[PDB]
Amino acid sequence: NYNPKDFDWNLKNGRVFIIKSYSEDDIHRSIKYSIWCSTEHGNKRLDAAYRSLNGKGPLYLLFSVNGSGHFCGVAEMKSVVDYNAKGKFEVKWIFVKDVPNNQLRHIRLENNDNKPVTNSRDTQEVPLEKAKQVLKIIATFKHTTSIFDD
Amino acid sequence: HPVLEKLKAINNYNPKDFDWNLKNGRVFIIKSYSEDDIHRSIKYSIWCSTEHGNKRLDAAYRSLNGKGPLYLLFSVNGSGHFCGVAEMKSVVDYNAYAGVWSQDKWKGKFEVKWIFVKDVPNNQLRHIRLENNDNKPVTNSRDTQEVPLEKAKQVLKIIATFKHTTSIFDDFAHYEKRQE
RNA sequence: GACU
Repeated sequence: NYNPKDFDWNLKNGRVFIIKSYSEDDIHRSIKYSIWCSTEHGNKRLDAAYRSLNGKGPLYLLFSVNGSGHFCGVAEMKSVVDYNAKGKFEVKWIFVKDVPNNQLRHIRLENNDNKPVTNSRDTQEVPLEKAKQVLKIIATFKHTTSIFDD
Repeated sequence: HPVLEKLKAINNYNPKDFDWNLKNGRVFIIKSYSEDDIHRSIKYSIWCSTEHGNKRLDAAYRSLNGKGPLYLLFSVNGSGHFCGVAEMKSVVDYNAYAGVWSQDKWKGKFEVKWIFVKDVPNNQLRHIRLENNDNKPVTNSRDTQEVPLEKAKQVLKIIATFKHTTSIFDDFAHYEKRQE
């Protein structure tokens, strides 16, 4: 299933990034087929990050549709980028749940002009200690809506 | 990326030969809460600090004249590493607005030449603790905090040698479009 | 609101 209760994020030596999706379609498509597509530049940031980690740590992605006013899940990146068509990479969705920004607005990114983690753009990175705070709020939160509702 | 390949050519980044000069030079931590600003500074070879930091960097530079290099050790707040070393190359123009940084508030400008561009994790330098702070580790520094000669040698050495695995260039294309 |  999704939304595990016992989830050890294993963040110690990972990195964590914000994904800003252009459409709820892409979220529906990503979940069904365990891939994601970013812009040319953001894919490429993600490729170097992932490859840099070389499996010493996870690379998590926090999804929010543009204008949705909530976060809509977390997935781990599972492959280098594939440029055989567009660039694609595999993702394993771990949490599908609607987390409203009101619950996360108070966390500011001291790497991005102290803007709230909810005021990020695509592939904005979340510092390790703010990511622990974010992911824990996402993990334990009791959602009433979900992208599945659509 | 063609832009980065101009930069890379004119600038021998991460040189393996660095005679750090020093032994008459003076060294400061630079902190940024915008990595966009670190990408902007590498491109445009300029930096700007707070009004207080501008005055501190200006004063050290001017008391050196050219008898000693002023090196700047950059690191983004919350990033868990330093991201590169640059030399201060001019006095401070306190008037300029530049309009390059990710925030308008930054008044002023001075030239830098970026030398090393590499991510050095904090735990490679946590042991060097600055007596001129309150014996906090150099990783716990604020912006324009001076590093004494003898501890800057230790810090500069580890940055020169460290086999880095990431760099801000890994994100060149990402930060470049964030200028639009 | 250019500390960790």
